[PDB]
Amino acid sequence: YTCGANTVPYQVSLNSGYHFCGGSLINSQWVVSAAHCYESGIQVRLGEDNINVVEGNEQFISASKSIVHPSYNSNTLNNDIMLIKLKSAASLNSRVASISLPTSCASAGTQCLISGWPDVLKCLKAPILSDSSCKSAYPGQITSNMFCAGYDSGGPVVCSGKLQGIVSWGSKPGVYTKVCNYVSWIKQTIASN
Ligand SMILES: [Ca+2]
Repeated sequence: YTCGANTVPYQVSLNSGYHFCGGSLINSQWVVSAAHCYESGIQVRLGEDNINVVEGNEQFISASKSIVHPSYNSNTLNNDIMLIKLKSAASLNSRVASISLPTSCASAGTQCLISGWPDVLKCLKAPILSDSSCKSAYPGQITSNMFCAGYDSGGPVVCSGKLQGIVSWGSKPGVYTKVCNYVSWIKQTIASN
């Protein structure tokens, strides 16, 4: 469904000439996205609703650095996470806001908000599926760094106010990078860059 303009203020659009992936603002200088979204010349677009019209609340900021997870495997999408640094800090406001990293993993059954990009932001509320339901849908392919939820990519999966997933792959529920496994890496990496 249509989220409503700026109702997901941590949602970002990654643009290299066009919207190629979503991401999540985790502080004024850093965005989390999927490693499979990696490409050169990224501009981070904050405060977006319609990605084809300047509506008045946008901030466009060039990325200064991208860091793909050291263990990212593009064949399997294991460890599908990357960090993007903003060249200048975003000006935080009601429509441009960070989302908190988790301190613990979410449980099966927890409802989450998945969002991403006709040209306005779309939303889906869906529960995290059991481990078994997830792995049964994709035998051989699910690792401990993935979860499924259900009944673009790189965008957020937010549960109880925490960024628990990144839109990674699918076909059959969606498969999401399990952010709670990466919090130490995220925190150390951003602090060191
Ligand atoms: Ca816009």
